[PDB]
Amino acid sequence: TRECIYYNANWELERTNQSGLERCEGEQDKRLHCYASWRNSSGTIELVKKGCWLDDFNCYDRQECVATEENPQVYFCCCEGNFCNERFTHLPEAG
Amino acid sequence: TRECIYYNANWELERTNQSGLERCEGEQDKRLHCYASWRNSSGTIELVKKGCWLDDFNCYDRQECVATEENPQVYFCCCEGNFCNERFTHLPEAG
Amino acid sequence: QLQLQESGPGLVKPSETLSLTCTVSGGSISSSSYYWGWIRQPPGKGLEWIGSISYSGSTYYNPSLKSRVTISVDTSKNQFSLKLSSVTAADTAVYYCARDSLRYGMDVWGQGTTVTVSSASTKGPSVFPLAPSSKSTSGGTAALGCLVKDYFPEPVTVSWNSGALTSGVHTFPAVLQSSGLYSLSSVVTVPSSSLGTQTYICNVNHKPSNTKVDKRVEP
Amino acid sequence: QLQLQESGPGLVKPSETLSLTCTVSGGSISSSSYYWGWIRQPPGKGLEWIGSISYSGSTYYNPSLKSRVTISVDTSKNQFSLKLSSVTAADTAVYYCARDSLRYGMDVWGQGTTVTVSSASTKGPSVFPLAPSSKSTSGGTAALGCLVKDYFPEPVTVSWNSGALTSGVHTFPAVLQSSGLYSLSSVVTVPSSSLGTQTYICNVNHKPSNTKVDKRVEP
Amino acid sequence: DIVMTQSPDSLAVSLGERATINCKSSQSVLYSSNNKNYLAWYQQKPGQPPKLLIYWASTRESGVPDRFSGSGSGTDFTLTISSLQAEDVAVYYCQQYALAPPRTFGGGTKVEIKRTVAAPSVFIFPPSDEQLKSGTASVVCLLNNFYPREAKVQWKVDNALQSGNSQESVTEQDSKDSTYSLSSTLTLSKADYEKHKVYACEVTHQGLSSPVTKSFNRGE
Amino acid sequence: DIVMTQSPDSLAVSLGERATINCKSSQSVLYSSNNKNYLAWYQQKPGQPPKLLIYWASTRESGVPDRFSGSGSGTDFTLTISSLQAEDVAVYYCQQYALAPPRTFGGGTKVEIKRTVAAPSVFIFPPSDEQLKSGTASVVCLLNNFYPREAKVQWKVDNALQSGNSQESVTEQDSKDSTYSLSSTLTLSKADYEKHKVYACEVTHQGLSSPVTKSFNRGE
Amino acid sequence: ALLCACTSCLQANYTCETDGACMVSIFNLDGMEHHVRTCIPKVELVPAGKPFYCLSSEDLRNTHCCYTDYCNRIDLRVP
Amino acid sequence: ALLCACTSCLQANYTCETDGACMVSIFNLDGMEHHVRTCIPKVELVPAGKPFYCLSSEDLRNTHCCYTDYCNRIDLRVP
Amino acid sequence: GLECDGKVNICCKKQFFVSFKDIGWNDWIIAPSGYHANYCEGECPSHIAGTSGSSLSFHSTVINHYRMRGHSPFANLKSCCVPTKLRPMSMLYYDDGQNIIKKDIQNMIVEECGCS
Amino acid sequence: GLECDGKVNICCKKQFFVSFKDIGWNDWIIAPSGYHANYCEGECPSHIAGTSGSSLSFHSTVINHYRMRGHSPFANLKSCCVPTKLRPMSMLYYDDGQNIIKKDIQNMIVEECGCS
Ligand SMILES: *[C@@H]1O[C@H](CO)[C@@H](O[C@@H]2O[C@H](CO)[C@@H](O[C@H]3O[C@H](CO[C@H]4O[C@H](CO[C@@H]5O[C@H](CO)[C@@H](O)[C@H](O)[C@H]5NC(C)=O)[C@@H](O)[C@H](O)[C@@H]4O)[C@@H](O)[C@H](O[C@H]4O[C@H](CO)[C@@H](O)[C@H](O)[C@@H]4O)[C@@H]3O)[C@H](O)[C@H]2NC(C)=O)[C@H](O)[C@H]1NC(C)=O
Ligand SMILES: *[C@@H]1O[C@H](CO)[C@@H](O[C@@H]2O[C@H](CO)[C@@H](O[C@H]3O[C@H](CO[C@H]4O[C@H](CO[C@@H]5O[C@H](CO)[C@@H](O)[C@H](O)[C@H]5NC(C)=O)[C@@H](O)[C@H](O)[C@@H]4O)[C@@H](O)[C@H](O[C@H]4O[C@H](CO)[C@@H](O)[C@H](O)[C@@H]4O)[C@@H]3O)[C@H](O)[C@H]2NC(C)=O)[C@H](O)[C@H]1NC(C)=O
Ligand SMILES: *[C@@H]1O[C@H](CO)[C@@H](O)[C@H](O)[C@H]1NC(C)=O
Ligand SMILES: *[C@@H]1O[C@H](CO)[C@@H](O)[C@H](O)[C@H]1NC(C)=O
Repeated sequence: TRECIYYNANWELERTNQSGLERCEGEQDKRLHCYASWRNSSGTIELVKKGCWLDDFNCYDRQECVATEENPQVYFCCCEGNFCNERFTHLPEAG
Repeated sequence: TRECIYYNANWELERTNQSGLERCEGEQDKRLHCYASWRNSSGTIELVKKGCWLDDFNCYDRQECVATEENPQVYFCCCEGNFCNERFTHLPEAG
Repeated sequence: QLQLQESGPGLVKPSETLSLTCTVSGGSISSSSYYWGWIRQPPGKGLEWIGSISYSGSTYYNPSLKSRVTISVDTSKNQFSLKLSSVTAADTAVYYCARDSLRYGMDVWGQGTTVTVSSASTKGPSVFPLAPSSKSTSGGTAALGCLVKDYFPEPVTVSWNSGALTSGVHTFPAVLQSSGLYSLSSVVTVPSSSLGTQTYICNVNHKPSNTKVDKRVEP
Repeated sequence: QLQLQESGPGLVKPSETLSLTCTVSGGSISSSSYYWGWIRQPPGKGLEWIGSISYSGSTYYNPSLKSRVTISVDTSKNQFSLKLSSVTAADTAVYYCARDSLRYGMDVWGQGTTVTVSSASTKGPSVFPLAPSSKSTSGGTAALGCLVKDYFPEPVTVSWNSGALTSGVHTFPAVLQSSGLYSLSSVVTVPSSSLGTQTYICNVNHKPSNTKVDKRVEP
Repeated sequence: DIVMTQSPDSLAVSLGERATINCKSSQSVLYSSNNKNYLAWYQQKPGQPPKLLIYWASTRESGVPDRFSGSGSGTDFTLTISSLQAEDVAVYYCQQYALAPPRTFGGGTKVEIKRTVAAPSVFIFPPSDEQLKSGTASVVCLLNNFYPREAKVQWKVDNALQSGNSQESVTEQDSKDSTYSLSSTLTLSKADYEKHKVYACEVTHQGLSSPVTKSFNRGE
Repeated sequence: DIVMTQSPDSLAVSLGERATINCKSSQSVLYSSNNKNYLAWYQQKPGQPPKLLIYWASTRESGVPDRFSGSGSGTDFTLTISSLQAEDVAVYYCQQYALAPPRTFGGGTKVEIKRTVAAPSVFIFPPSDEQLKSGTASVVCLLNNFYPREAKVQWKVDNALQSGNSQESVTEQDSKDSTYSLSSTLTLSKADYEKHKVYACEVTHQGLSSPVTKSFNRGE
Repeated sequence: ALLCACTSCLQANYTCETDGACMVSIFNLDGMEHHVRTCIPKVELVPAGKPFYCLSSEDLRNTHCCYTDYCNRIDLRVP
Repeated sequence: ALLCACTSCLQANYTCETDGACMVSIFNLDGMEHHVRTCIPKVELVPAGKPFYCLSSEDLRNTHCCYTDYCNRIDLRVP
Repeated sequence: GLECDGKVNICCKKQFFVSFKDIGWNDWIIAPSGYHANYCEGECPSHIAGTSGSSLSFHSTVINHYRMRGHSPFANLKSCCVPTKLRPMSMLYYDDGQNIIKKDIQNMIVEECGCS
Repeated sequence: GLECDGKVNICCKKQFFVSFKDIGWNDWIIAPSGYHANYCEGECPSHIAGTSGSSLSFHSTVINHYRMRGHSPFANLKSCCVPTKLRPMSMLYYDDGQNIIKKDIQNMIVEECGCS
């Protein structure tokens, strides 16, 4: 009942499909999420991975995929919604 | 690799085969055994059940199915060997 | 803030090929979306989906035009292009680029480019003043404007006082004169009292000829 | 100690049916085994498996005789019977009942019954003394015996001093006389010295006629 | 190819009253996600691209007022404007964004306002001197803010009716006062323009007690 | 139907020496139980049923001495008597007790002993008085414990050779001294028996320097 | 499914649904203590006949496993 | 399969066979203590890359996971 | 099993969130920052040990039967409060080749507790 | 895990045979008289807890990492010695209808121990 976007930059080495759609597998109770991971080289965006992610309170009830981490090496977000990893943005924690 | 004799007196009520051969299911390590259970009404022998029995030190290395119990209501024996439940006898513990 | 901009020729010869390009600001083409699409709308007609693409190059097209449509993707310059071969007069339309999203619909749209398929060549317009009369009601309202004449193809955009005048502006539709050239007029209603103090300028832009004019109107 | 005993007619008319029954002592038919079988051996021939049965009545037969063989099972009286229809002269054999075991082989056997297929009827034997001679070597050995004559069918068992004399006993095979009747002899070697003190008796048993005799032999 | 069909083609509703547009699809656009109803509604005004109004056939996009409500399921859907306002005059479209992709749009339904009677403001503009220098002349007549759209313009050069010559262009309904406006260009040769003296523009509309003439003589 | 075949048919081996019997089956009688070799060997002596000697083609039944050893696998098996003893003279059989049931037996192999030369003990027995009362007469001759089995008995009634008349029966090898024994019954009518006087039994065997005659006259 | 009295279902208004059995058990531990009533699902009724979770000890444990609805009671000599 | 030094295989002459990795780990617990060398099968090497049973703590735990045979050593400053 | 509270000190599942930072795993774990770990805390007296919902093995029940009638040596052996059900958890990390790998790891989240 | 001995008092599987007679189950269990039960006994210090062979959950390992660098509140929470592997066992009994039934029962024999 939950579907995400798939991406693997190491598509050739791992002999996996580069990009596409992924049907998730969870449980009757288990909430499912979509993850997205990328790089930011002072503006330029380099993709890393995208796909299914398991029940995590860090992703609970978050409609949008937003990286809350400030100035990290590998930017990451997760969200709870069908294809919500379609796009991502960065916005640090207010604090 | 281990086979026993099967018997169920409640064959009709349980809708199972009355007597026959039974192929046991164990494990690579698991020793398998055959069991036999009957009644003795002052000489007359009434069968109860026969079949596979799991790893039990009480049955370890016993080639023959002998009831060691003295004057019980339901006589029982177990043995370690293919079709060793073919026949049974009663002989109490020397003590 | 995501912004999309189309770029390309407003005029295309018949039987040739049309090429346009969508540039993206606010976000990248890899982040900010998966599919990016192209839509077209002929004059006084409904919208038609052309195709869409992904940041990998996963291409999907409309069945009616799979023959000639070709979408490109350039991860470096935040662009995605459209190429349609063997053009006909039915391909005269306004072309838009949009963010084709799975959840939601066509989220963001570009302002579109008017592509005309013709054998004729570009012509720049001549701007004239539609002066407010000396006979206009002293205590009432008066009218003035700009006649933007003889151009091809379309379009032309008129603004007044560089966007700081909008209350009363009526930029009329164009008409095709017997010559095969367009004539458009834009007028503004204003009080007679303001004529002596305020100064009015109409900004005109005909992009297929890089014609940009700022005409002052006065009695 | 498990013991098996066959019971049934030693004589059977041709084309009729033969019935035997195995009774079990020492154990029951439910305990003490699973399969219980029947074997047959014609005179001077090899053994042939007839069939076998279980305490449930699971019956298995020899392919050559599946036509006429029928095994029964009686959990109450520790018995299992054999019935073979349309008998022929080839069915003249010694019949045994045995404990047919999965592990091990034919564990225990009965002593067997000699079944003869004939139109003739039973006849009891006449026992005669083969007296030790007056001319026998005084310091040496002497011989005596019993001539068991005119009987049908077989067999006859001879013992001496009710089983307490075996050293030197030779119970010879029977011969079929021209009359169609059997003559057997059993003799014993003994010292001459013992003749004056010891008394010798030959016990004779022809079971198909309930003939049992104990004959004293002396000069 | 999930075909979309819209109804009606146009609407004329007095301001304040409700408006209702229907969209029927050739295949139920539901999905096992339970979010189902993969439909969108857009509002397009003349010069602008379509502006997304509602997605999921039910939920609104930010900034869109409560007066817009999406509805329906399966194959039949509806867009409803509880209280039509002047700024809502546009052409509305429906689209299916179902995964299987012949991404189809609806026909479009133009909503309009039913307003009170308004008479036009008539203005006439002689030809520019630079235009006269170029050898051609264009006299313009402007009928500003009137309702309904039915209006007639007549040209008179020295009291001679001009059949042919003139071209008219009318704007669409103003997002504020819900009125229309028209321009007429009478084109002449410079020599012909210089031959005659009085140039008149006679307008016939309902808001006028009798037809209105705005004229001028060539000398000023 | 797993056919069994035994070899040879008979054996003559001096006491102390080894004996070897082979049994070949028409299908390998092995089983995934690893116990495999579902074969049995039995010993049958004349009056008795077969006595189980070895099962699993290898393992012995209680009481059976070490001089008996079973061997082989698959289709070919063997029974070996390391040192043949006098009490081992019997017919040995092999049987397959494989689960699939045409339960087949072998042919049988009779083992015998090769012994030293032994001369017989000759005895003659006139007819019983009760037998004579019944009208018939039977004169018996007994050749006790001799080896080998080749022997000839001749009857002489008043020095007249009796061809026909007599019937012979020989026992099997004694489980102790490994010898044979023979009985001859000469049958006569009471009248013929009373006519003649001297009844003789003349025996020819190797152990005898010359033939041996045991006789008697009717009067005592 | 089968409903029973539940002592730990404070929120659910003291009731549980199981495909198995209703259980009540009084424990007189060395140091007094008290008792409990709960639901035992079908999977935990092992062995098939006399299940482990339904056995009473001669002294110190009284257990009852019933199958009708809301069948959890007490049998003390009522004051 | 792969053989390693085993401190608990006293009978097997101090050696174990695993389809996975050889492990050695020195623990300087608060109260001194000592270390251990053992075998970790393929199934227990989770996560795939840096397995949990192969992680060293900055202080108090030094672990090494090798894949060649009999590769369990010490690296103290030898006296 | 049950969930902990103030004055409820019997074998229960106690809420807890771990943060990898505290154990220095941020050096190789890109995500998550921490996860819903939960832990098992409490006592297992003879009146709850080996019973339904608050026990794992049918073995713990037979041992509890010995403990009940104070038989040797289980009378002195305390039954422990331990996890009975676990759940897998998602992780993104750098392997010992410093490549970026994502894996779903088993038996990381405590879901229910019981007695031994 | 490991097996117990004299002076070996760390979390181990300790040999034991139970007899149903001692807990009065002979009233309904026809056979066996008793079985190879075995039990888990010992301590789980920080140098063995959460490690390979002497631990169940990958959860116990992360908790042990907290315990190692004495962080709250796991520094005071002792890891317990508990069963990690179990085996089924055969039984012949009288159901509550007094019929004779034989069943093979799971998780009755302790095979290995570990830390929580
Ligand atoms: C990859 O690389 C980097 C991550 O390091 C990311 O780059 C950022 O991308 C932003 C877009 O998402 C981009 O936009 C920022 O500015 C606009 C407009 O801001 C206006 O003001 C700035 C400068 O003045 C700032 O004003 C604020 C007060 O409002 C003050 O607090 C700051 O200190 C001022 N900074 C400086 C310097 O003077 C002008 O330059 C600009 O032209 C505008 O007038 C905002 O719309 C963006 O969003 C939000 O920010 C404002 C504050 O600026 C908030 O008030 C609003 O809520 C608003 O929504 C954004 O701030 C940045 O330039 C850029 N930042 C950095 C650090 O690089 C990129 O997004 C990464 N991508 C991914 C996918 O990871
Ligand atoms: C179902 O029902 C019952 C269970 O309650 C079982 O019935 C038993 O079956 C036995 C066969 O397995 C059976 O046989 C016994 O006797 C024979 C022969 O014994 C000789 O002596 C007895 C009596 O004298 C006894 O002598 C011994 C000294 O040797 C002395 O200690 C006793 O006190 C004496 N008892 C009495 C009474 O005086 C004679 O009656 C008989 O005729 C014999 O001469 C044995 O071969 C049996 O086996 C073993 O027993 C002897 C001792 O008797 C041992 O020395 C040997 O090792 C020998 O192998 C057996 O003892 C019983 O009569 C009978 N017993 C009972 C209690 O009922 C039956 O087996 C059950 N079946 C199943 C399937 O459960
Ligand atoms: C990957 O490719 C195979 C073969 O084309 C396909 O069956 C599979 O569904 C694809 N999976 C993804 C996630 O793209
Ligand atoms: C019981 O009967 C069925 C059907 O005849 C058969 O398939 C099965 O193998 C039998 N099992 C036993 C143990 O006899």
